[PDB]
Amino acid sequence: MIRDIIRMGDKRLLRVAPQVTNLGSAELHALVSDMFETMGAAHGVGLAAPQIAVDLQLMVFGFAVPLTALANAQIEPLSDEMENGWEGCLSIPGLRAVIPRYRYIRYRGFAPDGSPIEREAEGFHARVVQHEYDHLVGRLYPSRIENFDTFGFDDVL
Ligand SMILES: O=C(NO)N[C@@H](Cc1ccccc1)C(=O)O
Repeated sequence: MIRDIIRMGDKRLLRVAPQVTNLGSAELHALVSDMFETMGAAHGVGLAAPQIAVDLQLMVFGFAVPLTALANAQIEPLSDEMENGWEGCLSIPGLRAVIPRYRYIRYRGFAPDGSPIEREAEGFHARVVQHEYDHLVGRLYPSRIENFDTFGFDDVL
């Protein structure tokens, strides 16, 4: 079931999401399935649950980046090195900006079946995760733009 992605301006993208407590359940497996499908129909590499108006610590992502579904995520930077790179947002369609993120992270959480997940990530993999994590804490990419020359429409830049 493809879901409606909500757009910037909606208060539901501004909340801080509660934890998932139904790992292994059929309801959650259904929601994850929906999320991968919705992510695919919109052509994303990442999608957080608040983007489809579900208030939960849950994200999907993957392109190389492993196709992953991740609940109750925590992220730890592994150095102070930041890197710049392009981002967009299915909730801000048409736009893109350059955004500084940590080059090296570790993330931890659970697969939908209850299995623990813990990985080190770098570059693009690491960026997609930082970006979706931001959704879980009510934060969007414009608030991290440093150089506003880079903010523009995809077809123009
Ligand atoms: O809406 C989302 N993520 O929340 N979508 C982004 C994910 C992303 C993150 C960082 C760099 C590029 C892309 C997208 O256009 O696929």
